[PDB]
This record gives sequence, C-alpha cells and structure tokens, in this order.
Amino acid sequence: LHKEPATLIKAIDGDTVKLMYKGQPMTFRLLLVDTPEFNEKYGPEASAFDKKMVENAKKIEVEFDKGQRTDKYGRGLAYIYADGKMVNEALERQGLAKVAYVYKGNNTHEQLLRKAEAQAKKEKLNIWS
Ligand SMILES: Cc1cn([C@H]2C[C@H](OP(=O)(O)O)[C@@H](COP(=O)(O)O)O2)c(=O)[nH]c1=O
Ligand SMILES: [Ca+2]
Repeated sequence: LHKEPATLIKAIDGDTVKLMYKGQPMTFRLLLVDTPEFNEKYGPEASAFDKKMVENAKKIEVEFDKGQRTDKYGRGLAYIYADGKMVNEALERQGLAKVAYVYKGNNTHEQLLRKAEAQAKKEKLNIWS
C-alpha cells in the first residue's frame, strides 16, 4: 500500500472526515473501524478524538487498500494518517472504535487494528469500560 497526500477540509465524526484528495473534496470513511454515531455513547468522544488528530496534523495522508476505493455512498475508503500516525489504529487503541466492516480484499491492516483493540480491551478503555 502507498500513502498519498491530502488536506483537511473538515472534521465530520469519529470515522468520517472531509479531505481534499487530488484537488477534489471528498468524504472519507475510515477502513476497518466503526465509531459510535455522535448521538450514541462515546460518539462525541470519538468525533472529538478524530477531529483533534486531523486538525493538529501538519500532514494528512490517505492510503487506499487493494480493493474498492469508494463505497456505495461515494465515500472514499482509506486508512488515514496524521503526521504518520494512523487515525484508524489510534481510535482502536483508545477504545473509541470497534473493528468492523472487514471485507475480503480491503483488510490489509486488520490484524494491526485488532491488536490495538485487544490492548484497549485489556485496559478497559472507553467502549470497553
Ligand atoms: C467501512 C465501510 C462501510 N461500508 C458501508 C457498509 C454500511 O452500509 P449500510 O449503510 O447499508 O449499513 C455502511 C456503514 O457505514 P457507517 O458506519 O458510516 O454508517 O457503509 C462499506 O460498504 N465498505 C466499508 O469499507
Ligand atoms: Ca459509524
């Protein structure tokens, strides 16, 4: 997999973010994770966490997996990095998302994320508290 540049347009919620990619505005949906909706428990904390990560970053990158790059809603599907740190993994490690939506062919970082979730679970963080 390869990292490609993008710039933040705006935070949306725990697992979606508006980025300019190849000069076009797009909503990105983070691969392999599920954050609570804003209206659900830990939703606001997940939204805030993703926001801080992407707003504080000097450099946002997107990394598509090997499979589909857009979902049925036109959202880009990617791993998103903030100064080289993966947002998807960071949410997992903090107990602010669950590994989910693991579809064959777009699951390169599955075990990395499951490992983070396990440590969050062990630590009883947030969703696992
Ligand atoms: C993460 C992800 C979600 N989706 C779709 C499946 C779900 O369809 P349904 O809307 O029919 O449930 C939806 C979940 O996204 P959200 O969690 O953002 O709602 O997005 C993909 O198709 N591929 C993906 O990789
Ligand atoms: Ca969600």
